Amino acid sequence: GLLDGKRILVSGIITDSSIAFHIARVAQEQGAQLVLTGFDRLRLIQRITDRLPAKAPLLELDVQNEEHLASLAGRVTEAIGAGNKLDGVVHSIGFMPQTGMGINPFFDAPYADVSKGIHISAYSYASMAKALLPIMNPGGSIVGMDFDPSRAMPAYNWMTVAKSALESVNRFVAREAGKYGVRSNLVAAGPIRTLAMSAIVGGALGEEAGAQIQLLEEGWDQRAPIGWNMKDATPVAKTVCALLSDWLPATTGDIIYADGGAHTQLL
Amino acid sequence: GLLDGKRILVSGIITDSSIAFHIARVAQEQGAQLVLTGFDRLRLIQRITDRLPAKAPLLELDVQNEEHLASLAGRVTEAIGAGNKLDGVVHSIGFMPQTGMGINPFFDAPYADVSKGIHISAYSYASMAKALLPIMNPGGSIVGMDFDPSRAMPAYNWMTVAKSALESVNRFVAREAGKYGVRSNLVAAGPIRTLAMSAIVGLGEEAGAQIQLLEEGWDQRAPIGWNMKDATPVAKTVCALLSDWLPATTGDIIYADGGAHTQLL
Amino acid sequence: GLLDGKRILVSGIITDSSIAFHIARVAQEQGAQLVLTGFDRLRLIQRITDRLPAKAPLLELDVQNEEHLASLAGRVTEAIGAGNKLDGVVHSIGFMPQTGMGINPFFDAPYADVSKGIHISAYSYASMAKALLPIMNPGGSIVGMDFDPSRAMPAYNWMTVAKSALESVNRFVAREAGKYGVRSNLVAAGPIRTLAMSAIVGGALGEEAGAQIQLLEEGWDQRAPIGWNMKDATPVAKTVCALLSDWLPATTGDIIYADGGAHTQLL
Amino acid sequence: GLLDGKRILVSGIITDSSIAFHIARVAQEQGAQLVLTGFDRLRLIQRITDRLPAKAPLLELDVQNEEHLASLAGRVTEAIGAGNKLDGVVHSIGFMPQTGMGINPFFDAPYADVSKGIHISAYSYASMAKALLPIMNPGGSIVGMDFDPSRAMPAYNWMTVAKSALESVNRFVAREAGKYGVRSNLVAAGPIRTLAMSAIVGGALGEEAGAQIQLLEEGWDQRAPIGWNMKDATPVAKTVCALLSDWLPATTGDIIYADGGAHTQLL
Ligand SMILES: NC(=O)c1ccc[n+]([C@@H]2O[C@H](COP(=O)([O-])OP(=O)(O)OC[C@H]3O[C@@H](n4cnc5c(N)ncnc54)[C@H](O)[C@@H]3O)[C@@H](O)[C@H]2O)c1
Ligand SMILES: NC(=O)c1ccc[n+]([C@@H]2O[C@H](COP(=O)([O-])OP(=O)(O)OC[C@H]3O[C@@H](n4cnc5c(N)ncnc54)[C@H](O)[C@@H]3O)[C@@H](O)[C@H]2O)c1
Ligand SMILES: NC(=O)c1ccc[n+]([C@@H]2O[C@H](COP(=O)([O-])OP(=O)(O)OC[C@H]3O[C@@H](n4cnc5c(N)ncnc54)[C@H](O)[C@@H]3O)[C@@H](O)[C@H]2O)c1
Ligand SMILES: NC(=O)c1ccc[n+]([C@@H]2O[C@H](COP(=O)([O-])OP(=O)(O)OC[C@H]3O[C@@H](n4cnc5c(N)ncnc54)[C@H](O)[C@@H]3O)[C@@H](O)[C@H]2O)c1
Ligand SMILES: CCCCCCc1cc(=O)c(Oc2ccc(N)cc2C)cn1C
Ligand SMILES: CCCCCCc1cc(=O)c(Oc2ccc(N)cc2C)cn1C
Ligand SMILES: CCCCCCc1cc(=O)c(Oc2ccc(N)cc2C)cn1C
Ligand SMILES: CCCCCCc1cc(=O)c(Oc2ccc(N)cc2C)cn1C
Repeated sequence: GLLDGKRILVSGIITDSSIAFHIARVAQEQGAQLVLTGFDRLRLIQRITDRLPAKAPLLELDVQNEEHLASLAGRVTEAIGAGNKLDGVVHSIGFMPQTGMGINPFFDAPYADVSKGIHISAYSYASMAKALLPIMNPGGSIVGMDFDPSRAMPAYNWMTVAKSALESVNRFVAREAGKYGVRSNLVAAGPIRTLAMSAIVGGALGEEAGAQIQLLEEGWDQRAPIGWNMKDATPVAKTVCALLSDWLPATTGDIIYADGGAHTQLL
Repeated sequence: GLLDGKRILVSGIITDSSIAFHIARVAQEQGAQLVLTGFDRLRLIQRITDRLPAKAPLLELDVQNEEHLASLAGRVTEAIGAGNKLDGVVHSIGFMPQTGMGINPFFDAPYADVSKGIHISAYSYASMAKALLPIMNPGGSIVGMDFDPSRAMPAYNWMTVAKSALESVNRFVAREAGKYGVRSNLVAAGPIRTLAMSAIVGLGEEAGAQIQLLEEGWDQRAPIGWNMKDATPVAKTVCALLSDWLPATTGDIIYADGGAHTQLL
Repeated sequence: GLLDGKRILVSGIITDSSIAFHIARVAQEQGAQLVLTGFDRLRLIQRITDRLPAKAPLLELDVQNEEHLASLAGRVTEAIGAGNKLDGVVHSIGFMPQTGMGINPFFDAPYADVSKGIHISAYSYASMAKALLPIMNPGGSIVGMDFDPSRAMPAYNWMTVAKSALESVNRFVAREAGKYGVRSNLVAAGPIRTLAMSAIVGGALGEEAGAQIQLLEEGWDQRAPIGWNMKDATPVAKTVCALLSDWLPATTGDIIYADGGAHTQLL
Repeated sequence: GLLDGKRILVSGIITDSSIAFHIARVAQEQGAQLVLTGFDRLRLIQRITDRLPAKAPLLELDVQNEEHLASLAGRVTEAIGAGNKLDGVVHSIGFMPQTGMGINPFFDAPYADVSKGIHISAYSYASMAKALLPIMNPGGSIVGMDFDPSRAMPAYNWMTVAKSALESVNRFVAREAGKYGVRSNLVAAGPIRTLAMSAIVGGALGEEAGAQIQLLEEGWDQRAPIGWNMKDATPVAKTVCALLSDWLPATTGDIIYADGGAHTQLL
């Protein structure tokens, strides 16, 4: 078992298509003991996580809620037992209001919406690290999910800006985490069909955005030297487990691309 | 005159050490006709801008104020005369509350503070472009100021995050600006002793020494050297982007840092 | 004139479509006094350079010829007069044997061929700097031509590797040039129709390489926020002139992109 | 056993301080069956490989020898048995003549020397993939060693240029390897005390260049959020093994940094 004996917190499960659900599944298959966190729809999330290979405690965490963050470490400790600490933390959380996405003009997104998106998608990586580092073991690993924002693209709009901010946040979280002997890294995944952008991807919220996204997906598989399957989150989940393991011990503040190699190819 | 006959808006002047003051000075020396914008202390800003080579109208602009942004294009047009449009726009605006800077712990900056910083330092680049693109001529140029955030570093903390956001915003503003025949670019400057240098050492008496060490280190790393007391090479670079001489460059970052970012030691 | 009173050496003219021909034309329009260097077909190059706005001396330079490089500074000095130095140098020189490009398999290019391409396309940037720095004025500028090699692509093959090497060479030339108060930079241009790859671009050396290149060009103009005209070298020439001027005085070891903004956009 | 049942070729062992020695040791600890290749000093190499946890066959391979490369796959097959194929290949091979490094001026390295260095350090990554891909299993992995050349630095000089070329070569090897269902990646390590470059360091002793090197090397530990120990190759060896495993299945054409996170930090 790649993660035998390791205690890992996984946030971000909302459906069985969630990248976090697959991370959790693979982690448990590899021997990890999990604590899960969920947002807003905890009754539904509980039914979904009951389908994981092993039973895991589910805790509520809205990353915009200061009370939730202040009590998190205490709640986790109660879940894993006094005297035990975490070895891993997975941040698989993102949101950008519709005004900041799709066919909505880039200039028309009010700052209040953009600010909410950046709070949830980027700042929360730092606040979860702040909350959880005091209960992590040395040798531990924090991993977040990125979508390569180094270039602009249609439809992704303000979420691209939030991911640029997240990459920067990760480099600073690494500085803090290193004081605890903990690594911090992002996995930059290729596009996966999940609930988050399903309405935009399907064309429901503007045919143009749907068409642009189809072009992006087709080009991604084309450019990836080993191809890319947008319906299979397993390669991404495996990569996250690699970073949670002891086998990338000198990598921190960094981004590991689980994208079929697409970002390394122009055409 | 590199910018002869060009009408250019320059934001960001607060003292005669401001990068924006030197941009304005060099632009005027090169024949540009300017409109200036200032934040908050407009009477004091007027006294500062009187030190420029030529007179220029000064307009109030708080980039967090939606009323200011909605009226800006109209106020500019009254300043430059009906029928006339801008050829250039300079965004030289930044702020991050002290909780997000210096020796204050990275984790202790509340989101309200970080969000204000991002609003002023990154989102406002898009806000300005939205307000002014409708009164810009084809061939025009929008330029903002950047400090290379590709790697983390001490003290710069959350402003680094805001600059990472700004670089992303710039790539999207370029998509919009291109529809108008306008380019959008950032100049990533080396460190300059402006009023804002005090923001990164907000420490004790060690501040002066730390700044002196920064200058020593940057000048060593830069293959052509670096003088933190001299904003002129940065100002010239901004003027190059405002000119007709980089006509195929957009969404991009020009480094005016003495070449330091290309060297490891 | 942007370059009034400046003495500038321009290498790399072979036809009137050469990027160097347009650099030369624009520089002369901006008041520069030129010295030109040409390779192999000097009688033909002389006829071509006679069509420039002003007369300029033409010197022979094969960058693989040690005797040519050893005598170059003295020949330039004779051309511009004793007591006078250069303010600028433009390297617009490239070559990669056909085995290293197009439909020819990447693995099948013999090292002898790849080595020749790297010699001419990358090492010679250092060779020319070595020869000419001793006769350059402080405030001077060396500029070479790059095609962004940060990602792999079809057909460009080993020339991509040579450009990666050239970018690295440029960073080291900057260190040396700095001692003389001279800047060194590359301009990464978008694709321009010139003699160099004309046979491959036309499909004459393999239809698939022609097809791949057409796709690359179509995509380039599409992504470029201000568009891209592959038949117009003028924007690239202007950019080189900007770097030769006094207006980018703090930029060195660097790469300026004159590509319509295409490299900043994914799609 | 991370590499249980995998058959892996490891090149580049010359001393028990070689990065390749540590890669081989860790791979064997994780259940891999190895074939080793050595250059020039085969009697010494055999004595050294006797220090590994398990016996592995040693084959001669000079990457500049076309006959060695032509016969390599047949020799490997005889070593692992007909019907069996490789799951992994490690390229841990590098060389740049002294003229191209250290206190020797950058401009004084003759191209003959630079070309040799680029042949061994960059082109041979493609040569080895060409020779071995036909006997690799799908799901397989090729890994090479890189030293981040994105910025210039004192002393490393023309080796930096060779590594820039290598990174470009890796992106093209990934295109070819993908046709076989094989991944290709580099690990960019922080500085390790392997005895490589001892002659370069020795020439720089007490000089400015020597001081520069010590400042540069020690810069990794300063900048690395988790620190960096130049005396310990194990974290690098582990990272290579992670890439050889099934746990980074969507990463190709890419660079993994095993440098303590130093490259993500400016100071
Ligand atoms: N799907 C892709 O193609 C892709 C590619 C690269 C990166 N990512 C990133 O991967 C992560 C997971 O995305 P996904 O595709 O699995 O979509 P998803 O919808 O299945 O998961 C996103 C999660 O964010 C959670 N969330 C939203 N607001 C929250 C809040 N205030 N507090 C706590 N949690 C909150 C949601 O409840 C949900 O569980 C995100 O960071 C996303 O940006 C997705
Ligand atoms: N000084 C450096 O070393 C350096 C290096 C690279 C980039 N920069 C950037 O250059 C730009 C100018 O900085 P500077 O060094 O000249 O400092 P400065 O203090 O002289 O200028 C900063 C400007 O931001 C303006 N500003 C703050 N809040 C505003 C608001 N709500 N609305 C409108 N304007 C507002 C200030 O009033 C001021 O005029 C900034 O973007 C800064 O981040 C500075
Ligand atoms: N055309 C494009 O799209 C494009 C895009 C980006 C960069 N570039 C680069 O721009 C430069 C000029 O290319 P071009 O497109 O004008 O093609 P070109 O054929 O018009 O010019 C290439 C020059 O290299 C010269 N050359 C070849 N071997 C030489 C040697 N041994 N010694 C001296 N000179 C030698 C040729 O004689 C010729 O004058 C090259 O470095 C090329 O790689 C071209
Ligand atoms: N030591 C470091 O700090 C460091 C850091 C990053 C990357 N690297 C890279 O790691 C790899 C291994 O280097 P090392 O430090 O273990 O030094 P090393 O001397 O122990 O290994 C280098 C290997 O290259 C082999 N080699 C040289 N010419 C050859 C040829 N013609 N044919 C076949 N093999 C040949 C040598 O025989 C030797 O075994 C190299 O690519 C090096 O550049 C080293
Ligand atoms: C134009 C880009 C197409 C590929 C996008 C890949 C991609 C990147 C994503 O970051 C993503 O996740 C979100 C996006 C938005 C919101 N509100 C919430 C989430 C969790 C989904 N997907 C699918
Ligand atoms: C570790 C070295 C960092 C050097 C930073 C250079 C630098 C970069 C800057 O972005 C900057 O400007 C500000 C920063 C903060 C605020 N509130 C307002 C401003 C205008 C000043 N300086 C001087
Ligand atoms: C697949 C990429 C297509 C666009 C390539 C752009 C481009 C890049 C080039 O480097 C180029 O110049 C050469 C290329 C090869 C040789 N032997 C000599 C030269 C001078 C021409 N072109 C046109
Ligand atoms: C000046 C940079 C200091 C840190 C360099 C790290 C480093 C990088 C290396 O690429 C390296 O390996 C060689 C270098 C040259 C040759 N001929 C052969 C080899 C195997 C050793 N080291 C130690």
